[PDB]
Amino acid sequence: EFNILLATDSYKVTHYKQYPPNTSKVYSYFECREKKKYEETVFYGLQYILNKYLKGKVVTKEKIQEAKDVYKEHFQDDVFNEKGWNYILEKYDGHLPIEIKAVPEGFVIPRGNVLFTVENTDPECYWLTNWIETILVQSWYPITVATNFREQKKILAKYLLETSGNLDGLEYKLHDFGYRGVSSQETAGIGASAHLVNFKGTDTVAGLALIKKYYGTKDPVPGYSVPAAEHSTITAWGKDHEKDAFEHIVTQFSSVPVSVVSDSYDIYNACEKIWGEDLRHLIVSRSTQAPLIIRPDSGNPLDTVLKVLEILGKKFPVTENSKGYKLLPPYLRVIQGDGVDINTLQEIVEGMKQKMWSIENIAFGSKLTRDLLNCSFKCSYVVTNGLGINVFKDPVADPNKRSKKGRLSLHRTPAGNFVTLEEGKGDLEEYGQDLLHTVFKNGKVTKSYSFDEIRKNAQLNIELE
Amino acid sequence: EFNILLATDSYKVTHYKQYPPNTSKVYSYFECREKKYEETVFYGLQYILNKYLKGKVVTKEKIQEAKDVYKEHFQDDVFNEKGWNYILEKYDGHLPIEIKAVPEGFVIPRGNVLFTVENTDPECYWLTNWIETILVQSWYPITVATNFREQKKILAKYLLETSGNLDGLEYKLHDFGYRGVSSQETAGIGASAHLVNFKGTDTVAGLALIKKYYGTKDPVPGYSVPAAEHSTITAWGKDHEKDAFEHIVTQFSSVPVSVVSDSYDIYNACEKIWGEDLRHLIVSRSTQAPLIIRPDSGNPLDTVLKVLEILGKKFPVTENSKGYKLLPPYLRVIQGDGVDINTLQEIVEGMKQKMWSIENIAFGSGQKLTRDLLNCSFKCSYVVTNGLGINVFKDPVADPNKRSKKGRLSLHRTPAGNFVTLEEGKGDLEEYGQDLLHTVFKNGKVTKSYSFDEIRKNAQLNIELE
Ligand SMILES: O=C(NCc1ccc(S(=O)(=O)c2cccc(C(F)(F)F)c2)cc1)c1cnc2n[nH]cc2c1
Ligand SMILES: O=C(NCc1ccc(S(=O)(=O)c2cccc(C(F)(F)F)c2)cc1)c1cnc2n[nH]cc2c1
Repeated sequence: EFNILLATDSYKVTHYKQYPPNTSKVYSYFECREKKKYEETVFYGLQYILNKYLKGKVVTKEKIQEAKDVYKEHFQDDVFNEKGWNYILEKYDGHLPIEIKAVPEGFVIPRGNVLFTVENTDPECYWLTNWIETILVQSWYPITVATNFREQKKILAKYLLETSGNLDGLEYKLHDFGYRGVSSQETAGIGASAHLVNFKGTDTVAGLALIKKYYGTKDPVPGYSVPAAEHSTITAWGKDHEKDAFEHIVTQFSSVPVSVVSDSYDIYNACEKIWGEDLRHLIVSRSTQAPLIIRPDSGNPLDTVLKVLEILGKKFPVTENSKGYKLLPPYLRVIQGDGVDINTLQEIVEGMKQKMWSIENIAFGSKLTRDLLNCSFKCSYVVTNGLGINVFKDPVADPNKRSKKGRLSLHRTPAGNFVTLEEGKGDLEEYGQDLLHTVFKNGKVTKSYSFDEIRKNAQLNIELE
Repeated sequence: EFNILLATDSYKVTHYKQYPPNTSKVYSYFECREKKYEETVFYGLQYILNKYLKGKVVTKEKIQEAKDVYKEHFQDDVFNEKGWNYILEKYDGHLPIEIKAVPEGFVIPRGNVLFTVENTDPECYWLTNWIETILVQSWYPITVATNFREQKKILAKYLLETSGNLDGLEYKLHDFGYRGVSSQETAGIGASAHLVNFKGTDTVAGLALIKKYYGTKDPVPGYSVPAAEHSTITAWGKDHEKDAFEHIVTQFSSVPVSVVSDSYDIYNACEKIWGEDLRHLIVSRSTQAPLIIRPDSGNPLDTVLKVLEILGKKFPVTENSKGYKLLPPYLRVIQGDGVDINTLQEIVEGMKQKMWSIENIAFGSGQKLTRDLLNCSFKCSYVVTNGLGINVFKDPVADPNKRSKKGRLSLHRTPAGNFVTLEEGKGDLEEYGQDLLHTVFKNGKVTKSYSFDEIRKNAQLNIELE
């Protein structure tokens, strides 16, 4: 079973002995620190952490003893605030005396703004605020995944709109292929849920169950897939029988969309001779609701996509849409799922546009770090001897690492943007309502968002228009 | 509860229908495909076998669950309910799969077979690649273990050159990465991979994982000591940094303590606060209880060098037998900002050039490694259809680097004592001695395992082996 007493950075076990004596409050905040482009971030994923790890009776006698035993060996010393944890157990039935206030999930907020704050609700637990920094800071991952996919969606939207005149199918243009490529089963679920804030096509099944458990959708599921081959289902037929594999597979899935990886031996031969001649009669007969989706999976991503389109355009009837761009027949599409990151995605759609190919023709299949958006948790306010003091770091050699001072609040500006007020200036009430809401207090999740609301919050402007 | 029927890439749910008719065997393998990082540490499969693959992993409820989910996910009935029911009924939900692997901790050159997977029942030909997704995640502990071993080689080289020995090497790179990984589970797995190489960690999650899945003779595989963070310094107020420092070193007067010193001005903190105002509290400390000063901002190399020069002028420095400068034993430095394998190299070389021993410094690790770094990859190499075995492979025209191995594979020692992978069942010709892979999983049971102590021994540096 998960033990919150064992879910912090080791050194934090020793911090209760280091704060100023007579400190009754430690108040901390999380931001995606501005850096002297990723100018706005999607706040997403805190609700998962709150429910899975922070809520309810998270302290027990057994958990305290377990931690005591582990830390004794780990530190070769008895340092461990057994009394402090006992107090939470006895006084609060093992519920964390913490209040967390956060911007609503799905909100798109410029860099350098307070996203959530954390403080102890009982003076005895001044040490607890930063104990849980480690676990809360891992919110950097769903925030950065949600943000990065939103930025990729902006690129796709721009090019789809320009080449087609509309945004039809946009939410299925970037399919999550990343399950095998992440570091763990837990990460797979979290990352997939963040992808699904932006898109609806996924092969990372783990994301569905996480969304259902922690967030919820009106629809039975938040994400979808369709049949497709992998190299093993093609190569198993033998090198001389690729055509036989293709035929079997498209015939098995004759009435649903089917994607078929076509580069096992020679992608260009597969497109021109196998799909484009030998099996063409099985493709042109397919429904608009059940296209063949050809998947190249190797070579230079841009060069290969363009050459594949060029080949298919000469073997199948191409039309020109009202924007002047070339469009494959509705029973035939292409998906590129090799080497697609935000930079290469841009390169491909731009390259397609230059060659007069509509983005309607293509879909894509998809490391990020905590430093990308400078996700950071810092103490900004403490009360010592009954006096509040505004605290901060400001390293001489790096002004980019300066932190905010005092009690914080987030507000709409008169022009409708965002501003973070420091030093308790929100109390002056010159800027309307604080946009941070209490989401956790004393062991209870106090405000929750559905996955539907989060998706709405995270919409692109071009979608709103 | 984890459900293996829901732990694969969605498209794999449809593959049972796509293999050639009458296929009785699918056989696949994992390698770190050949294209720095010429040898990889094989580590982490044992966790996956025990946590996810062994025992009764199929139940009626899990089958119904997957059926319901996939019906909505695919907007159609495509899920192989019958195939999973067969495993439930015939094998009491244990997977009819055999896995053979190189021993955990082994250091093996790129492009060798590391593990193989095949079905042991003809009805379950589709099962081999169902579990590709789960098994391929072994890329992460392999890559973490490998990258940290490569960092250890750099540290060993420079520590040996500047001090004449390797004392303290296993405490020279401390894991600071708990907050910077993607999940609690990843934290435990990644920390365990770090601990294959080192013994100092702040990622507590790693200890319990090692204890549960691997085991050590010692109570714990990794250690830490007290240290400050910016909040425990800055909480005292901007004008009271000295008061914070004094309190902390006094609270931890008889154990090692690390104090971050860059909250406002690292150079002033070192020269005036530590080096003058509080010097009397430092020079009185035991060799077993040093102050470890931690800069945490600025150019990592430039900052380390300036911090050492400052301390060198305020504290008595000696010259060791190799001619390098050494701080007194009650005083050390740790650099935990911006340290990846490249910057680690730049710092130790920069120190060497300025005649500072590597004894003076430790590093904190806390750059993202991906599955592409070592080209970790799982591919089908052999199938049996209509009773005939066939050697299979991909070989994409535009990328020869993605060509996969053919046929049944085995791992062997060459006459010179190196590794070679034999393809096309050639291992059976008995010209290269015994297959070095061991069966580690068969029919729902883990059949061979390794303690964490043995894994560490397997992963040792040559320089450590002397
Ligand atoms: O092909 C794969 N999965 C199936 C798949 C995914 C995505 C598409 S798609 O063309 O985006 C598409 C088409 C129609 C409906 C949907 C829908 F509405 F359902 F989203 C998605 C079609 C098929 C695949 C391929 N390679 C992989 N490597 N690692 C994981 C992988 C997964
Ligand atoms: O200082 C931190 N943790 C405590 C710590 C770690 C490492 C050292 S060390 O100097 O390598 C050292 C010294 C003596 C014994 C050990 C031993 F034998 F115990 F390993 C380690 C001393 C203290 C720390 C600092 N910043 C962090 N950011 N994110 C996580 C962080 C952890």
